[PDB]
Amino acid sequence: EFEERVVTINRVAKVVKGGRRFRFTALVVVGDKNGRVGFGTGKAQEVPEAIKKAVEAAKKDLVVVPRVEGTTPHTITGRYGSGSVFMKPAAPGTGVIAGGPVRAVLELAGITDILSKSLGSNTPINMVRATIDGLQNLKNAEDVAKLRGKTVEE
RNA sequence: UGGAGAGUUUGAUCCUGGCUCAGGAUGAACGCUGGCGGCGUGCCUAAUACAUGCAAGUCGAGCGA
Repeated sequence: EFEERVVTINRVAKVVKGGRRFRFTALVVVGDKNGRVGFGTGKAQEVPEAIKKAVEAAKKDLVVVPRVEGTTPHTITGRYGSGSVFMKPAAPGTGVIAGGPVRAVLELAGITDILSKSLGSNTPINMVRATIDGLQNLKNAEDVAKLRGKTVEE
C-alpha cells in the first residue's frame, strides 16, 4: 500500500458551444516513504472520481532515489522546461521546508533536509516535473566506484 | 551551523511580466487596557529670544597689610 495527496485540481473546459463540457483534473503524487514516488494526471466531470483515475496513472511510475538516511547524496538544480528548484543536503534534525508541490514530494521519498526555493517555477505542474527530474539524477558512491577505482577518494 | 509561499490578464491553458500580502525592525507616534522586582535609553521637526540657580580656581610653610 502507498500514500497519496491531492496537490491541485482545476475546472478546465469550454463552457457552451451548443453542448457543455466543464471537466476537472488532478495532479496526485503517490509514494511509500521508502524512496519511490510518482505523479499522474486524469480527468473527469464527477468531482472525486478523477482522483482514482489519477492515482491509477501514478502507480505505474516509480523513481528510486539514493539516500544517506535523512538527506540526499549531493546537490543539484532540478530543471524541466520553465521550472527550476534547488535542493541541497542538510544535517539530521532539521525538517523539510516548503515549496508546497516540492514539499509533498520530498516527504514521500522519506527525507529530512533543507530545500532551497523554486527559482523560476511559476505553476504547480512544472514544480512537480522539475522536482522528479532532480531526484532521478543523483549519484551513489558505489555506482561511481563501479566505473572508477574502488572507494579511494574518501 | 539551515535557503518555503499564496493571490490576480483567458471561456479554458503554458509563458513573459508587473503590482499586492504574510515576517524581522523603530533613541517611533497615535489608538484600548493597566500588576511590577529589576535593567537601559529619553530634541530626530523654528540654528525660535533665553528669566532664576550652580559649572575654575587654589595658595595665610610666596610676600605684603
